[PDB]
Parts: sequence; C-alpha cells; structure tokens
Amino acid sequence: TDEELTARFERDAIPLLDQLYGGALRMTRNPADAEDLLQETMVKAYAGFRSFRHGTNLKAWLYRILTNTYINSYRKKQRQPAEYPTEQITDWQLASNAEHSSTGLRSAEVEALEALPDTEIKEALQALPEEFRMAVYYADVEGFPYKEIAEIMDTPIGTVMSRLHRGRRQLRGLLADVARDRGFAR
Amino acid sequence: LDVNFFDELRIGLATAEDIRQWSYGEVKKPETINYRTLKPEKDGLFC
Amino acid sequence: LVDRYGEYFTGAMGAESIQKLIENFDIDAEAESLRDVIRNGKGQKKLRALKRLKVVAAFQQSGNSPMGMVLDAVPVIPPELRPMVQLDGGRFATSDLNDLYRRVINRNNRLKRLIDLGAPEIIVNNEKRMLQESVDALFDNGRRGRPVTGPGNRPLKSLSDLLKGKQGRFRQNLLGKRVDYSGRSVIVVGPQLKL
Amino acid sequence: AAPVTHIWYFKGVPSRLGYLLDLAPKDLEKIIYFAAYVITSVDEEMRHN
RNA sequence: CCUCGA
DNA sequence: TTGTGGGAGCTGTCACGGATGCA
DNA sequence: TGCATCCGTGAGTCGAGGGT
Repeated sequence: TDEELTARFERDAIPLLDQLYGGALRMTRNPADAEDLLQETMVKAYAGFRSFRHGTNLKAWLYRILTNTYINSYRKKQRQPAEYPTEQITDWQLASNAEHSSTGLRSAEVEALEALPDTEIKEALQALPEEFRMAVYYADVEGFPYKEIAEIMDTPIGTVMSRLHRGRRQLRGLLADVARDRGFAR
Repeated sequence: LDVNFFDELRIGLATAEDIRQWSYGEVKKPETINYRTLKPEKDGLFC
Repeated sequence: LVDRYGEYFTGAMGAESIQKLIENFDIDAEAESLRDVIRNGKGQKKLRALKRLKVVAAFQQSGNSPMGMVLDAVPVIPPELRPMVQLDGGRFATSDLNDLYRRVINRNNRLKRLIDLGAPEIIVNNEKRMLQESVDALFDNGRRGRPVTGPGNRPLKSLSDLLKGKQGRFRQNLLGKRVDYSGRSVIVVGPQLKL
Repeated sequence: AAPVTHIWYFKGVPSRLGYLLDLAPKDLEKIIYFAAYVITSVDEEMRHN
C-alpha cells in the first residue's frame, strides 16, 4: 500500500526531523539556511522512502541524506557567482566596477557634448555633396543593409555603393587631421 | 517629459490584480547571472 | 473534530485561513456593531471599540477591500534599484534585496515541489510557514523573530529599512542630496577682504 | 503557491488584522505561522438537522 | 562599518 | 544515500507611550 | 476589566581614506 506507508513515514520519521534541524543548524550556522537544508532533506527522504529498509535505524539514513544534501549545495555554489550582500554598495565600489565596464559612470557634460554637434565632423559631412553625404550617413551611421539603403534614396544598389565608396574617399580627404587628432591614424 | 505640476499623491493597498498589472513577467528561478558569461539567466532576478 | 463531523465545517491554518475569514467578513455589519458599542457603551469597551472602528470604517469608507492585506503575488522591484557589481577579487556585491527575493523564490519553489509530490501535511506546513517568514523578511526584516542575516551576522536591510531613518530615501535622498557645481576646501582668514 | 500576510498588517502594532477580525495578535501569530487552526466557516443548518 | 577631521 | 549525532553569540543604553496579554 | 509588562520608537551635520 502506498498511502498507509506514507502515514507510517510521518509517524516514524517526524521526531528524527526535529533532531535533524539541530544537526543542520550545527553544520550551516544560519537558522534560515538550516531550515532550507532540512526541508530539502525531507523532500529527498519522502521521494526515496520506498527504498528504505524497514526496521533498521532511520536516524543514520536521514542523517546521511542531510549530510549529502549539504555536500551537494556546497558544490552548487562553486558554479554560481560568489555573492556578498551589503546594505548599500559604496561609491568607491560603483567606481571600481565602472573602471572595467563598457560604459562607466558618464557625466552630464559627457552626454551634453555628445548631443551637441561634433564641429570637426559636422563640417566635413556638410562639405560632401548631398547624395554622397546621404549614402555615407545611412550605411556608416545607421547600418542599413545595402539593398535597404537602396530602398531609400530610390536608387539601385550599384549607384548607392558607388556613392558610398566615393563619399568615404572624399570624407577621408577631409577629416585627415581629425583622424590624427583622434586615434584612427594607427 | 513631465511638466512637474501634480495635484495629488494617493496611496492605496495594491490588489494582487494590481501587482500583476504592474508586472512584466514572473521571476521563477533564484539564479542571477551565469558565472562564465556574466549574463543574466532567463526567468531569474535579472532576466 | 475532522475524523467525525469533518463535513459540517471548514477549518485551516495560516494566511489562507485568514483570507477565507476576510472573504466572509461583513464590513458593514461589524462597523454597525462597533458604532453601536461606541454609542451605547462606556469604559474600556468604548475605547477598544473606537480603536477597532478606525480600521473598519477606514476600510469601508474607502472602496478598497481588506483582501489586499493578504498577498497571493509578491512584486519585484526593478533590478537597477537592487544592483549587483563585480569587485576586485572576482567576487560580487549584491543588495540585500536580492538575497531576500532569492530566499522567497527558493521557498516558493520548494513549496511547489512539495505540493506536487503530495508531501506530508506537516512538511508542507513547514514550507508554507517558511515562505511566509521569508516574505516577512523581504518586507520588514527583524520585525518578527530572528532577522535574516548575511555574512558577519548582519541583518539584511529590507524594503522597510530603505525608507526609515537618516539612511532611508526620505532623509538621505529626498530632503537632501549631493549636488553638482560644488566644491570644498580649508578656510583661511584673509583680512584684506570686503564683507 | 500559498498566500501570505503582509507583515505590515499582522505585526505592525496595533495589529490592523487583529482589529479588523477582532482577534488577539497572539492568536494571529498562532494561526499565520501554523501553531493552531481556525474555523473559516461552519454549516449551521446541516449541524442543526 | 572602522579610524580620523571641525 | 544506515551502529552517534542540538549554534554563536549575547547585555555594560535609556526615556517615553501605548498595545498586549494575563488573571 | 484592570492594570503590569513588553515592545516599538527615537537618539547632530558635513569631511578624508580603507575596501571583507
């Protein structure tokens, strides 16, 4: 019978769990961790209780289940990011993190200037003819695929790519000091 | 962009229906981010 | 009482029971009773009645129901407001809020697992009390029983703590802030100045 | 999987729940944390018959 | 949080 | 997943108001 | 129902650097 043996499980095992809470507390030192460990132990025990040899000492069996559930969770942590909680991560910590990040803590000024014209670049672009400037803008800034930038401007792919390569050349004619002022000459 | 002229600020109790109308999806997993790729696990606390 | 007579009543433990009570609760009936006790009574009965009437009348005068005092769903604050940052050493730093939500999640999932496995009622009750206590921590840690602790035995600052004291949002980030276009240095006298 | 009570309203002195349902907070701690049962409803007519 | 400054 | 198995600190603070609980 | 006890509240401002 299945359910009769679950009632037998309750009757025989529950005081064992009363003492196993103290065991898991001794081996985890955190009462919340101990309750979690004990409930995990009871999950595993009730799942595999049919495999228990009746009449023997269930104390040692359940204590081994507890020991193995502690041993498996210690290894589960070794594969997940080591986390350490704090009330409030500090500014030195926000800053240290920002030192190795792809964006960092940007200032209002930085973002103000990015929203203002890049005067060297704006004038180089305005030098180019309108169609060269457009074919360069879409492709090089807005990353549209070549057939789709042909869909814009209503011109075939060949015309768009001729305009793109020749406007890139011309704009490289200008901007020659800007590329040296910045790191693009390398 | 809010023009910053509010008349009133009201509290009530959130109904579980309200709590669900706010939510963009249920968090189901306790994982935060993968240690290998530093990317946020799906259905996790940073999904 | 359940083996015999079990089909004449419903009884239960926990917040589900409190929810069922709040369902069958007649706010108008109890409000009228309390008003009666206040109008025609005296002494300590009058005092207790006025106290309880503040709550009841507030719940009936506003159209919101007391069911909101029991949660089937727990919201989750945006992750930028509970950040996680890498530190020198390959270790990470998380806000306490993430550990608290993570315990809530672990306990809810273990509860679901137990409910599916048809576990003993005692073990499932253990898991339900544990879920309740972890949501107690997430909302206001330390208010009932032992506070959930992190390393070094420190109580995890909960969503309540984020608002209280000179550390909380009010006195630390809304009534005073850190500002741009500002500096600081040592002062010397300089008597040559005009006022 | 199971509903919970907002600790602001159970333990926040004076217990708003305890005033709402007219329960002493000690009994509320017994109920909410699985120390004692509570009767949610009773079929009076069937008991009578 | 620690040690310090007014 | 089988002979036995219960923590680490804690307190060397204090005035005040009102619920809470006890009888 | 009458209190005694317990529990929950609050306890100055701004700086520096160090960095589990």
